Amino acid sequence: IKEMPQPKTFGELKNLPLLNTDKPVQALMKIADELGEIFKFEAPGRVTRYLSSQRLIKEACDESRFDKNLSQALKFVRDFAGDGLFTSWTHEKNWKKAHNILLPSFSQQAMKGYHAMMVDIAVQLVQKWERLNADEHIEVPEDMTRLTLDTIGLCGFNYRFNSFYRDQPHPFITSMVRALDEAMNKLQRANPDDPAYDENKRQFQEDIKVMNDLVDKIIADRKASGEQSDDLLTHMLNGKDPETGEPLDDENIRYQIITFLIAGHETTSGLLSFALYFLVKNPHVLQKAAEEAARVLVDPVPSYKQVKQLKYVGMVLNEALRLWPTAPAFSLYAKEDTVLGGEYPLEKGDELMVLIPQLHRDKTIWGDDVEEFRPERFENPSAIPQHAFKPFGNGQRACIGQQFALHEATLVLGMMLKHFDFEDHTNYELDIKETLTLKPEGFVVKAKSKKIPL
Ligand code: HEM
Ligand SMILES: O=C(O)[C@H](Cc1ccccc1)NC(=O)[C@@H]1CCCCN1C(=O)CCC1CCCC1
Repeated sequence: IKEMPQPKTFGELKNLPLLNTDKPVQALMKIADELGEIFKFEAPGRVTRYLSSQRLIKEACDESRFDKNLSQALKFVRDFAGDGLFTSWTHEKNWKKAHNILLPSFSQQAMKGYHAMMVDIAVQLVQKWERLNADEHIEVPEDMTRLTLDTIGLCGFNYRFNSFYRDQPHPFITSMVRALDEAMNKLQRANPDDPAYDENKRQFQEDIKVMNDLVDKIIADRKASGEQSDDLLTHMLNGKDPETGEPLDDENIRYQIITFLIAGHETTSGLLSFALYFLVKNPHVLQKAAEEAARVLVDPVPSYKQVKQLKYVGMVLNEALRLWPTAPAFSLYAKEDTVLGGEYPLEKGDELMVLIPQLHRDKTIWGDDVEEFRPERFENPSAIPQHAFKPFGNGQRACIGQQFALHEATLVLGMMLKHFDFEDHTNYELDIKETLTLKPEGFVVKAKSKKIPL
């Protein structure tokens, strides 16, 4: 049994000031590069261990030994996402109840029903870019966020954010973004009770009220109209858990909708932004993906079956998730006393953090060339060792949105590659901004139309 490395300390604050940065994931990645597959991290009243190797993470992903933990970040997000799926413990009644009711709404089969709505938003993006003048550029993560927010709004609850009609966000999104910022900002605070944070606290309660008031209204309005539109809100108002025989209540429905709007704004847009980043930095790869898009997408409007045929586009998206998993960490706790990797003894309740970008850089799995962008790593799914590739987390607490995110992203990237050539006109230097998620800040391109009608 070995003694675990630990990064540099700050007296009574232990390791906490290491999170005093706007790029804490990138900081934890550097520490893992220096210390290796496991390190201890201590704050006043808190210990966790950061895992980076497939060897240890495959053990952490054993659901008989470890369950999902709410990290401090998830506990602060729970002040507005409540006992929605993402911020509930596995043992809370509302977790399994919502999971049973919603799984069918998120299946690959259910994507056939969402396809038309996703095409509506995708075509708005392509039209935007077609309509730019020769001297203008594309603000990539800004546009991808407009698309992914609007898609979840229309598939989630038949609501149009109309993000392509606006520079300034919807009132709901102003409060959601500012609540998410406060939740992440509170991680690093040594003295959170200091009156310097009274205004932050006041503003946070106001933003929770805005989100609650606006979603509660959408739900009340739907119940009144009796309208049976094919969206997540209808499924949640009509669904019954086969286990309990119970439907979700209106409060839990509101938490699910806030949770989906977080995910729709934060995660899929990062994936699309990194994918386009890697393609413009790897023009041989962009040509392979552009050739597939041109060959497969033969109709003005892509069909569900055509999106399923975009294999190489799917490989580009998986290789973007390998290098920059846009939801880059999850947390586990030990169900019982156990020994991790024959070396590290854990007590019941001990917590683990999985650093997904480091897992995805494990040379024992991927080979020496782990920094190269090579979609061919994913030519064959079954060749990927179990628990090597975890951009959607683990087991029964894995992302319910995975099929949705990949269908949207494959559709969008396919249409972008059909309709435009791209130029990295500024020779962009990757700058990764961290919120809940990772995005390439300031990433801009020029698009030259191939002038193919919709
Ligand atoms: C609209 C798109 C998406 C929706 C609606 C969505 C929704 C969710 C929900 C509800 C959960 C909690 C599932 C549960 O525990 O029962 C979850 C977990 C997760 N999602 Fe997503 N998601 C989306 C996109 C993505 C994307 C694109 C990624 C990564 C690139 C991602 C990564 C994850 C991860 C890593 C977890 C596990 C979190 C943990 O263990 O703490 N999600 N998602
Ligand atoms: O939130 C936590 O408990 C710890 C940070 C922490 C460690 C020790 C003391 C206080 C905070 N979080 C993390 O290590 C990670 C990596 C750095 C940024 C914050 N982290 C997060 O998990 C943020 C939650 C996100 C939800 C989807 C993807 C991740």
